[PDB]
Amino acid sequence: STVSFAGQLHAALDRISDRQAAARVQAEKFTLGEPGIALNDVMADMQKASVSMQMGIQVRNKLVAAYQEVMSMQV
Amino acid sequence: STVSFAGQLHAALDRISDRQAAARVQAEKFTLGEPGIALNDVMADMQKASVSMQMGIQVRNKLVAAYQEVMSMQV
Amino acid sequence: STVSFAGQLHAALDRISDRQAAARVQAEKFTLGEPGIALNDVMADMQKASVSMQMGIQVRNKLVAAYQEVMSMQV
Amino acid sequence: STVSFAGQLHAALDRISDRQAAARVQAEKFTLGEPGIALNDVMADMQKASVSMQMGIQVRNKLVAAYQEVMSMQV
Amino acid sequence: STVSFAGQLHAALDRISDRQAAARVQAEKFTLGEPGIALNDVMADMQKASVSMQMGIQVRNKLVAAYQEVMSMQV
Amino acid sequence: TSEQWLYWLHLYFWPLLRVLALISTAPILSERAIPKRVKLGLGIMITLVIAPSLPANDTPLFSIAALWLAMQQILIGIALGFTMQFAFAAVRTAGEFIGLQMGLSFATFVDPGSHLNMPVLARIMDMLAMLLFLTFNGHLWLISLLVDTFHTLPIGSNPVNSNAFMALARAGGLIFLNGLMLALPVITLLLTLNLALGLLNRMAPQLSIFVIGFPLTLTVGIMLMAALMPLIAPFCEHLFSEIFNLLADIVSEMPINN
Amino acid sequence: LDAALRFQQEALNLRAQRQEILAANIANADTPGYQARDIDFASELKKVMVRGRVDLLYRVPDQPSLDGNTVDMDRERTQFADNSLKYQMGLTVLGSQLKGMMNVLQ
Amino acid sequence: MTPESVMMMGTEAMKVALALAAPLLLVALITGLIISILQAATQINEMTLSFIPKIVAVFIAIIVAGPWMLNLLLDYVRTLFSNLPYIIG
Amino acid sequence: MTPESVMMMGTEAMKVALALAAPLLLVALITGLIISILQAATQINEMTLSFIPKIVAVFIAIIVAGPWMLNLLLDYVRTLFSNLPYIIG
Amino acid sequence: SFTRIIIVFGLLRNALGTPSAPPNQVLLGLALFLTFFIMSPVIDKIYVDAYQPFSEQKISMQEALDKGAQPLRAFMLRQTREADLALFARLANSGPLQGPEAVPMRILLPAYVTSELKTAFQIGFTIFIPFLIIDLVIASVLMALGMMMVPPATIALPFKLMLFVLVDGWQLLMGSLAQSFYS
Amino acid sequence: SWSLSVQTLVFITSLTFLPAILLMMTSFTRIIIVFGLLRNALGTPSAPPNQVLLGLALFLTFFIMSPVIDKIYVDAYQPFSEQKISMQEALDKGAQPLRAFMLRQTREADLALFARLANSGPLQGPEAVPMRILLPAYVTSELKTAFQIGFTIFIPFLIIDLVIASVLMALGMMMVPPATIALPFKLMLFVLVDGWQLLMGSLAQSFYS
Amino acid sequence: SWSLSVQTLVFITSLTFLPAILLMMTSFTRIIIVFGLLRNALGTPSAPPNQVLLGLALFLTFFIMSPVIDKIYVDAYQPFSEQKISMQEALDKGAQPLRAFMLRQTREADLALFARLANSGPLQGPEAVPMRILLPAYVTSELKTAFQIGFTIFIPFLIIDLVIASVLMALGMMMVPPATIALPFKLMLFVLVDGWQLLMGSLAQSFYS
Amino acid sequence: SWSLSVQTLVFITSLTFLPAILLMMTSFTRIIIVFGLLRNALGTPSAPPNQVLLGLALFLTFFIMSPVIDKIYVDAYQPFSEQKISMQEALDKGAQPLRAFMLRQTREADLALFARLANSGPLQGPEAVPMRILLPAYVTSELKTAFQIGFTIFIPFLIIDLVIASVLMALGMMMVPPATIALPFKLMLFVLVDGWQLLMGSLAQSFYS
Amino acid sequence: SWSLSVQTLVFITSLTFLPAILLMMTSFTRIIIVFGLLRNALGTPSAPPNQVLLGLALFLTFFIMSPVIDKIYVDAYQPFSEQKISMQEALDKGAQPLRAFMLRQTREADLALFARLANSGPLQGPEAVPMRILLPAYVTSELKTAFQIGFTIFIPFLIIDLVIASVLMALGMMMVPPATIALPFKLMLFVLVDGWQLLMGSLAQSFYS
Repeated sequence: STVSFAGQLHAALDRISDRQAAARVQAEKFTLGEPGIALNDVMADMQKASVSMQMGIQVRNKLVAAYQEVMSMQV
Repeated sequence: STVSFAGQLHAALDRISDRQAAARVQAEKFTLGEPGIALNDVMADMQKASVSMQMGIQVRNKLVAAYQEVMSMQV
Repeated sequence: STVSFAGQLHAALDRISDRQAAARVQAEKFTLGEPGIALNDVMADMQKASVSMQMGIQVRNKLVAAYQEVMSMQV
Repeated sequence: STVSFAGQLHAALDRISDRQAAARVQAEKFTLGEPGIALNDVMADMQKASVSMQMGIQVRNKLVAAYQEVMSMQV
Repeated sequence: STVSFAGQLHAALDRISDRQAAARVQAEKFTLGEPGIALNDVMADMQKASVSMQMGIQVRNKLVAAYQEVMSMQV
Repeated sequence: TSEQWLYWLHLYFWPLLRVLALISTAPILSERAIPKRVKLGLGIMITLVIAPSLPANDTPLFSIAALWLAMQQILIGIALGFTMQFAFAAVRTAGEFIGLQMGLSFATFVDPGSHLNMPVLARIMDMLAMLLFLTFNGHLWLISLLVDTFHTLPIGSNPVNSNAFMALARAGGLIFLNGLMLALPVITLLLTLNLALGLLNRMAPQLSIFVIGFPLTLTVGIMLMAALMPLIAPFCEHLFSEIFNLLADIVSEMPINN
Repeated sequence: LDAALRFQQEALNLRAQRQEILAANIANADTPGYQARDIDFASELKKVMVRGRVDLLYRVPDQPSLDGNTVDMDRERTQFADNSLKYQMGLTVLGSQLKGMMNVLQ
Repeated sequence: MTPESVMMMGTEAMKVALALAAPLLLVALITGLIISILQAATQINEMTLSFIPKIVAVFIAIIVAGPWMLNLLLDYVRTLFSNLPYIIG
Repeated sequence: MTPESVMMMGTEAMKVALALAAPLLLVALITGLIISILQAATQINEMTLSFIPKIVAVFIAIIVAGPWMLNLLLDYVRTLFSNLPYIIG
Repeated sequence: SFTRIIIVFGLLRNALGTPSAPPNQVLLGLALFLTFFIMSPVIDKIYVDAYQPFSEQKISMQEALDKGAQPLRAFMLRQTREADLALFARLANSGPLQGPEAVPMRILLPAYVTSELKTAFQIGFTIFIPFLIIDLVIASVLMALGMMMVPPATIALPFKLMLFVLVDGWQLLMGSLAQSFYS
Repeated sequence: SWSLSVQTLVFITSLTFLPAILLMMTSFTRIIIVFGLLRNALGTPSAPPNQVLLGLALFLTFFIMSPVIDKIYVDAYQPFSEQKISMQEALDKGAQPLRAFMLRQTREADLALFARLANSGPLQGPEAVPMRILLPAYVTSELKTAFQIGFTIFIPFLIIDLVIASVLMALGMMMVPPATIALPFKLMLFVLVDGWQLLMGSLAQSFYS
Repeated sequence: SWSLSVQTLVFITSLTFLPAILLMMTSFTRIIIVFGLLRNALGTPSAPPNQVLLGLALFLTFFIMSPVIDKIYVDAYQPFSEQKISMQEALDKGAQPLRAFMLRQTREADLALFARLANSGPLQGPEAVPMRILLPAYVTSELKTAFQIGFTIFIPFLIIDLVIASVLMALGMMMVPPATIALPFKLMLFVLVDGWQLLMGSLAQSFYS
Repeated sequence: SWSLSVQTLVFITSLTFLPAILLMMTSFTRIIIVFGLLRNALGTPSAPPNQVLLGLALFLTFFIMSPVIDKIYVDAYQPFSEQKISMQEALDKGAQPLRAFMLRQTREADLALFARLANSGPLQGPEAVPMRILLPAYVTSELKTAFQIGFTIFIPFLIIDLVIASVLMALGMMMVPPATIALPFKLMLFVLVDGWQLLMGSLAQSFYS
Repeated sequence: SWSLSVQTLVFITSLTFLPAILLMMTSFTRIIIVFGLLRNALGTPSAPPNQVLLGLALFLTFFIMSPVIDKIYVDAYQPFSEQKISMQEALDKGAQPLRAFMLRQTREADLALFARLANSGPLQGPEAVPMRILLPAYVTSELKTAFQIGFTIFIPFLIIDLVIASVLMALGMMMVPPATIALPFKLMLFVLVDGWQLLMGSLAQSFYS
């Protein structure tokens, strides 16, 4: 139907938030004493979540720079 | 009554200041040797206070940029 | 009595200069081997001098920006 | 004697240049394996030359700003 | 002949371009795996080409500012 | 958000460029009073509404060989907004010449660095026509015609044909024609007054239009233009519609002529 | 102002002095009749806060020795480790305050 | 600042303007009137024969009125700037 | 500055202007008056019949008066600019 | 807001001769204070229905947006010229709109800015008209007296200033803008 | 109290709000407007705006506000230095002389308009006005006062222009440009009166009546 | 060739030189001078140059240079796109039509002067003259042509002025201001014959001939 | 003393305050105002503002200040070379020649204005005046001096305009624009007098006497 | 020598000082003032200042400076290219030809005035005058020369104005506005005489004689 790239940014933010929340709840469950979950799995998922979050931060920085530049053309 | 922009900023600055003051009091108590207070709490609370102050500084920068963007244009 | 903003500026710069002089003489007196003076105090005084000088620099920058923005308008 | 602004700037630039030449010769001799010259001396002199050059840059920038503010005056 | 502002400027811009091209060819051959070329050669020549670029850019900015200042005075 | 978009963000740039050209050139849109950010944001925030359903795919070439595409959009904007200025020039002529009748401009006659008549009567009728324009559908038909240009001359290798800038060149043209056709009754009546008070000189060469004529002609002009102010309201209709038709014509002349 | 660093600065100075005292303890752990000493960190910190710029109390001994020496080495080791750790903590706290003060500033 | 006050200021300005332009305007009018009375009765006339008499009349009038018109203008201006702070309210 | 001195400078300027213009106005008025006298006695006329006589008179005056006029103006202006520093106070 | 007010101030400075009002500071500041006073009700409603609930409980950046948008939408709709919405719905290819609410943000914004421009210029040119009347009368009087080429703008400028101060200009203008901005 | 957190965070932002808000809160609106209007009279700019008039206005405003600055100094700074005052009591201590100073200059009807369009409830006295009401009201009153001074300054040069034009075209000099003849007389009039002293003294003394 | 360096320096700087050098290199000088001169006749401006006359000259010069721009497009924008012609033959191929255009309008003794004062030696053929000599010579020639066109345009309006003044003064109207009478007659002459189309067409024809 | 911090922090900001305060505290106000007023006479600009008049003024004021700058060099720069002086006594040591110059140029009653409006105490001598009262006094007196010079400059060209207009009026020239004929004669009077040398030299002489 | 610091520092500052001081130090002052004054005659501006006369003046000054710049080139740019000269002897080697050129145009007495207001001692030869004396002297002499050329240019158009006016009066044109009548005749006079060619040529031949 339509892409509505504000919807794409919303989807990216939702992905980042969901990944961090999943890592957080896995650390929750593991330190709570729940059997199953392993330590290396916890740390690996936390690492991946950190990388995705820095992904979002870099996209933020460059979008803000782009907008601050498109607001400089004289009309 | 109103939003009271001045009042809201005052409340936010009070929140940040009382957070740092409470963290400094906790470190005061720990270094002075009072039982109760723990090292792990001291470090965690001082780091949280650092985070809150950093948020305040970032909001300050964005608001100052906004104000100076409004005041540069011609009339 | 009267303020004479030049007088306040002179006072602030003198405060910064005397603080840095105290720090420099204490570094002189430590590396020269005089008893008393401790390394923790030397480093703390150096850091305090750096913070005061940075505050002077930031105040300078704001005052210069204010002056050049007042002087950039048309009578 | 007289002032001769041009002569003063000429002398200042000669001072900056020959300070840097001394630092460069120090680096030459140290990297070429000669006695005397110490690594602390090389690093300190190179830093001094950098600071002097930076000061020259700032003085130049302020002079150019003053010049282009003086000759944008409407007579 | 004569000073040939057009020809001189063309030659200078060609010098800039061929220094960039030499650096790019060297980096190409280094990442392709061709023996010989050292890493410090690549980095040093790339930075030299960047500094040449910056010098050209600054010259351009100053000349453009000069031209637009001369072509704005009312006659 | 990648180039999987960030080259589909090449869908916004050309329509934005054309809308911005029109805004920077249009009669009401390009008034120095508007803060520049408003005009720019209006361009961006119109193209965001128009950009979907605009199938555009091009390339901002390094050392742009497709700058001749950018030219195109700019040109079309210059076509739409600037032409709509003719309708104002007309009245900015007519009223001006009316002053040139009464007394207001003998400084502009025998010689200077001060004109002083543009502030007097041309800016009355020009801002009256400003309001007459706005009050419709003034602000809008230009934007609708810009969208129509997006649909008739979207993006192409054959952007502009010759023989088509004469249309706008010898268009005004109707600047002089319509300025007259508006100011004709006033000019004719003040011609009658001037020749009558001149005929008074036959009875006595002392009557000295400098002393008799100018106070009479100033009152006649002020009163008469007060009486003939409403005549502008129908004329502006004409003054805009025909020029729109011209734009419409050229906008619809271009596709079947490409 | 700028006496907001005073408390941790004076605490860190007193910690350094206590390090010196405990090192002297370890050094004289063999000299006959030494009568190991210490200072009360809390009381001395409060005293230096109320007035500004330290009595050497005697560490109460256990386990006599006939050489008069009362440095009981285990207590001194634990106290030296505690003092070193608290000194590093004070370093971190002062560092955090100075980091914050120079972060707000630029 | 009521319109009564602005009208008072304007009337003061107008009467000082006539006071400042009275001698020169009046002697110009008088010389024109005299040369015109002489213009007929021997009705000779080309256009003017009167511009130069007006020139010398204004010359002599500036020399004679001279000091006091400048002094009266100065009095009005100094008084106006001196009471500038009080007319606001 | 005092108004006495500005009136002094003004009268000096007016007298140099008058000396500068004296031959031109003089000959213009003289020839105009001569053609106006001869205007009657054959009262025939169109408007002036004196324009060309006035033009040739001012031609003659600018040629014969000429250099002393320009010299007087130059001396006045050179003295004015020379003593400009000394009149501020 | 703050486009209409700032445009009206700019045009007012176009009249009255020379600018002589420090744009970067005084007109901008006055417009900003006046728009704050105008939006105190809208800001209050957005605060009460978003910030108090968005703070820690039952609303967090999901219903916060629409809770804060409804007041702003109502304010913007109350100000839009009724014909701009028509244009932007007819070019966005959207279908018929049943009621006032049916217009979305993607339509509401360009219509609001176009309507704000239209209203600002109607106000601004109505503000010019009297000062050009002053130009007319002074020029015609100078020409009637025969003051051949006395530069009527210089004479008009002080008369424009008392025209704008005897009529109690700044209070009437600010008050008319504030009143017009909710009618 | 604040703890070298928000303190020195509100100081730096105070300094960034300085050039516009504080300089347009006190004076230098009236002075600059009056000088600009004066410069429209007397002919061309003929005076380096961004150079001499701005600096002269800065010095003038320093001198006019000096009693206010001294009262703020004594009532706020030294008590704020180390003892019994920390940046909340300091605020009203430093505002009270400034609020009084701005009240004394506000039109007694601008406050009415801004208080009534800010839904403000009845005001008991001069001290019940909030800063929110008092800023824009003071700005509008200041603009009115500046334009009043402006016309009153224009008057005598209008006199000179009109008398010169009348004399010229009455004498028969039908179309010599009267502005060119008049400009030296404008400068002469404004220098014999010693115009600059009268102007700046009247502005200063008006600004406390 | 140039290497992602200088390309997008020479381009952006060329765009900087565009409005002055490139616009006064081709046309829009003759047209603008003729339009201003026509505005001197018929009385006052009555045509807002910042709004209408400049844009009309812009459109007219677009029309005028449609052939040279078409030939430039054929010689460069086809070949230079992606293949076999790279910014060295492109430059001379794209210079040829503009240079022929300028040489075709330059007076044959302007180039003489500008060669004799650039100390250029022999110039072998018409193509041998460089842009250095071609620019000022083209500008001077175009100024001459613009003044010729303006003079011819002044002819009929001068005739109307003198005939109207003659009629007024002969019929006894001693001292009427014939300018205000003549201005509507100027309009009538200019519109009944459909003057604007004649002017733009005559300029367009004479511009290349 | 100061320690290569605040030293070199006061230096850079001093250079920031240079273009306005320092070029408008010494000279270049009287000179530039006289040049601008002179340019209003003689008709059009006839000298590029931002380039030739401004540069010539900058050179000229350097030349007037060279004695004061020589004394400032001798009393500040030479001793400030490492020995017995560092930016504390150096300040007033470098001020004193400049203060002496300004006092020697100020009106003897502008000091009175800016002192009485500062609530300053009774002054014993010229040395007791502060820089605070000295700046605005010097600026106002210098504006008076500049306008006096400008009036004297406008005198002779006023003479030329009046004589030209009177000659035209006597010859019967009803409607000739006397400014057009008078402008070459304005330049006439300004070159045979050798006006640029005289004016530059008289400004320099007036500036110290 | 210098070490790629201050080199490429003084280079960029030299570029910044180029547009104002260098252009108003070499030529293009006389040319542009003479163009402005020619624009004063012939009626209205009727030639765009900001683009075409500026470009033509730049081209004229480049052509006139080509011998000077060639001497500077052969004396610096080859010998400054890597061997025995590095931006210390480059400066004076390049200044000497320019100094000789500027001396060849300075009025004999402007140098005298500026030397006498520098308190410079006695000078032995033309090589003894420094750039400090030589800039403002050259500028003032250039202004004088420009105004002299201005006379020679105004003369013929003044003749046309007066002869048209005299014919119109004798014929009985009561108050026809002779300016509109004379403008096309001014253009006609300036086109048949071939005025643009011969004017730029006259300026050039004057400028080094």
